[PDB]
Amino acid sequence: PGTIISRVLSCGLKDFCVHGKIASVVGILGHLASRHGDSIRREL
Amino acid sequence: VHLVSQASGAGAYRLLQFLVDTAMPDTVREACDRLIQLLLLHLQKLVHHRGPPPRLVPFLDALKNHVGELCGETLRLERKRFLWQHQLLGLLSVYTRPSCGPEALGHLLSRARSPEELSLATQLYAGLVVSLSGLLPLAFRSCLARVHAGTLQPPFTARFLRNLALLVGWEQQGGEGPAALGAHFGESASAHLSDLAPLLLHPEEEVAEAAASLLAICPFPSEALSPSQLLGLVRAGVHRFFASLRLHGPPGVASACQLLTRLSQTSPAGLKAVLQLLVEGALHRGNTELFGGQVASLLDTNRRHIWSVFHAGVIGRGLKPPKFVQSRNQQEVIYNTQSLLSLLV
Amino acid sequence: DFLLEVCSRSVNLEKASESLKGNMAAFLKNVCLGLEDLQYVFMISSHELFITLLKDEERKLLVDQMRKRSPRVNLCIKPVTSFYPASASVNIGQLEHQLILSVDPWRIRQILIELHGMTSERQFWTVSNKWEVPSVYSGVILGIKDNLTRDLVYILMAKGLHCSTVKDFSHAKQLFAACLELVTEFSPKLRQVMLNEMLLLDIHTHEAGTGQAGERPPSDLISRVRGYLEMRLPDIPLRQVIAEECVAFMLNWRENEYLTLQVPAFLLQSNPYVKLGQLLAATCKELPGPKESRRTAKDLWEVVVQICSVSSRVSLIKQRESTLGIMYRSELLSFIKKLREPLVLTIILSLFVKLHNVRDITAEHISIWPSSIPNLQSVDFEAVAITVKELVRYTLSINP
Amino acid sequence: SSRHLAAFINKFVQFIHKYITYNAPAAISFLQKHADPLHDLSFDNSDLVMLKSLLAGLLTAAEMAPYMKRLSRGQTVEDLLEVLSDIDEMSRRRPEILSFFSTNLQRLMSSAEECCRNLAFSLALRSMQNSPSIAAAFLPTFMYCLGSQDFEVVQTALRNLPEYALLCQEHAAVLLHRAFLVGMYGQMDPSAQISEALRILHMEAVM
Repeated sequence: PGTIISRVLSCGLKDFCVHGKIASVVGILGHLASRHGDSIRREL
Repeated sequence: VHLVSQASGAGAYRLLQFLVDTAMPDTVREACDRLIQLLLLHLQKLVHHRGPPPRLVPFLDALKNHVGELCGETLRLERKRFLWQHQLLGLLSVYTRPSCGPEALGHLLSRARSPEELSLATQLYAGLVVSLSGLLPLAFRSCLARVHAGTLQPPFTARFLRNLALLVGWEQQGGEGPAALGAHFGESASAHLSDLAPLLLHPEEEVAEAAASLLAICPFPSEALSPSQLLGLVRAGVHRFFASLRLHGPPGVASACQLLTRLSQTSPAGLKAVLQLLVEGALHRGNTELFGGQVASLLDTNRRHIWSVFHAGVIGRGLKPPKFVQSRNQQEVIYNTQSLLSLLV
Repeated sequence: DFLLEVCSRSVNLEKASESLKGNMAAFLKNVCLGLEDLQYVFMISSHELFITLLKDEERKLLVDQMRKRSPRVNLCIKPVTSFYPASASVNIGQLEHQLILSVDPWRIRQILIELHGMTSERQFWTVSNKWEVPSVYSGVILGIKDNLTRDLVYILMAKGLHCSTVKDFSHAKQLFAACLELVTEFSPKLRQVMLNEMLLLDIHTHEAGTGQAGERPPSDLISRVRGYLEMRLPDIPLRQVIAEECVAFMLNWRENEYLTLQVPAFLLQSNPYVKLGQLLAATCKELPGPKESRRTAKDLWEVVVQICSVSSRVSLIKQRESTLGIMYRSELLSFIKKLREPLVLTIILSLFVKLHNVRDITAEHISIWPSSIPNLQSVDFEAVAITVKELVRYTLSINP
Repeated sequence: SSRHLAAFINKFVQFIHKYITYNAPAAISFLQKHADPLHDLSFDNSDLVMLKSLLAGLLTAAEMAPYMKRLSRGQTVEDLLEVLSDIDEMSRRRPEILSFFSTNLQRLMSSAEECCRNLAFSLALRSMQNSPSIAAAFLPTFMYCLGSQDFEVVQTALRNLPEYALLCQEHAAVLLHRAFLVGMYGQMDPSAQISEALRILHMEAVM
């Protein structure tokens, strides 16, 4: 959960800042990884 | 506002309480005020649209459980917060598929002390009547069912009965407001007369007198009273009359007197029942004092006991008792008789 | 005034013991308590003798107790709202909120005009899903080309129907009148629809206010009911509930002669409620006449046993269909629920009691119905039992 | 014969889901301790799609809108019976759904009509059977049914009295007291029902 979801969130926000879609896929992946890992994702 | 409307599932009541508390950095305060305004408008849009598949709002579904706390907080009248809470109560009551508005109405009526809180209840009913139908019968049914069950303890019971009496009396006072509201508290209250009659016999005096006032002013059903209903009402009324005459004296008797006069005026059978039961209870061995009516062995024996019995035995069951005594103020007797005779006249 | 005059003349203040003063004070207390009007207790309270006999605090307690007997209470009635014009969306939302809450046709027209002005069209007729109109009317209302007129007509119709449901008959009359005068300008079909709705609303008002009080109809409402029964306009949408209510209204006020003579045959053939009303009026009016009562009672028996009997054995309540009669059993029950005439209800009760006794209860008019019946096995007697139990419950609710 | 255990398999997999959710380390430590039985069962009973989803890891409210609307707006006995039968037939397949119809069918328990009242009582009992927590919510309507004037309602309330008394057990005192009072003044004899209910409650609470 921890480092992987943190890096996914970092990539999503970095792409969002570049644009001023990756974000939808990032959200989907975070939702899928929330099962067995939602608490770590919330902490991140 | 979209996220808080369509996302909150379990912490919705705590989140809303925190947000309202923040909206009780001044710029943050006005931002939260704008947030709550847009949230209420968005919920109004969601509940009222497309009419047909049903919209689903998880925020309101979560808040459905916390309807009692929301009603309680609305009654405390925290300046401008109760506007938001009352409007949210209206929205939630319209939103719920079983139409949970009568539950909120019952909670408001039971917990309302002052006439301002009663005004809050009337405002909620006025808001909901344009959308929903038949709120008052269901609300009265649910509240009385809670009263008869162990729940809804006697303080809130007396408060509910007093509030319902206030509403019925207000509707009878034919101003512009009762006509505009179109509530018909009298009819709905009359529908549950068989349920209200036992409350006249309640052990708690405050509940008893609240029910007595409500019965005194509440209109009987338009058609008529059933013989079982009429007999129950007359017996409860005469019992409350005599009990309140014993307790508070003549001053605390007006409600029962009004109830019994109305019951006598309903029909000749009602008149005969009221007169017969009233005089029978007046002449009963109980309540006759209200109107000047009238009404260690072996060890000690060994202590007293020289070695002969002397007396052959005890005639009957020994000595007679210390005899019966009575005492009551004659002024109180006179005015109790005056109250009874005035009711009879 | 004379009572207090006598009390003052006879008390002889400060020349009598405390006993006499106490007796007089108690008498004044109790006689003021006996009074029902606040002004009378106030004016006896105002007298000098009453003031001097009683201490201040007890007198204040007494007058406060008297005043709290029938307290004056004022309650706010306007629905709670919060008007923040921070933007256009919030203004649209507030106007929609006012539209939902309002039941006044003029304010509704103003709000709709403003909303259509500040938006393109937005199809405001769908802004509230609690506004339900019958589908037969919904088909023609939404066909109006003009957006504002369509939305206004739909809103007025829906609000009028809801106010009729919640017995807010005055506001319902206002809304229906406004919608009628609106639709007269550009459509006769909607005009006839509003006329039928107005007749239904007037029947409800008469049965609510003037009903259960004994006063007869104004004699113009009866003519409108007869006209709606006999109009037979072919190209108009309609609801059978209006025909139900009209026939029930005619039966409630003992208009037996019309129902048994003047109704046209084609109305009997088309509408079943009119046929049933004809049968009930005929069998009620002809009771002293033995042969006519027997004949009409036999006809009524045939139609109702056709209603109760079922095709194929199977429970009639489970399906709600397949009944051999001219009307659903639930429809017959609901139509009877609209009736309040004691004699008609007695006839129905006697009929169902006889039918229940076929396969013992006694009713006063049980001897008129035929004894032997054909298709005995076809009658679903469990449905008949449920029906007679519900009917006796309803009739006891109509006259305990 | 895994097909007859479909409900058991669903319940067990849900319990495993909750186990991995609340306490992941202990659940994992159990799974590794018994890895090969799970692998063999998955290979043999490949039709357990949820089990394969677990290996991979290694709605309801909307359906009941028209039913609830029809139940709320229904007047005639036919409509009430129809909607109650539709709820009853599928609730055996999906017991969880009855939690939504609680408040709506509480009013049906006081209905004068016999058939709908009986069916509503059975559905309410099944609902609170699945969820004992909501049983205390049915206390006012049940007490009203016991004390109502309609004698059929009081009779059926007595009929279901032992079951609901076993359900509640904190208001079973007042509930049985109400039952005895209506037996004492109303001429019905609830001695049998009160006896069975009290027997079970005593055999639980102080025996």
